[PDB]
Amino acid sequence: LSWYKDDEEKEKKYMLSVDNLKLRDVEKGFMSSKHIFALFNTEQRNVYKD
Repeated sequence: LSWYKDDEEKEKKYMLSVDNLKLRDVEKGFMSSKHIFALFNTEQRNVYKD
């Protein structure tokens, strides 16, 4: 999984994996509208750069 600042596909600072990951939601009190869910991993330390 990658994240770019534009559509030209030239950011490529870091490419985040997909397999061996977990999923949680944000803490209570936060406004999901704009639904934000957090990625982390309990098996590995691959978050990445939490």
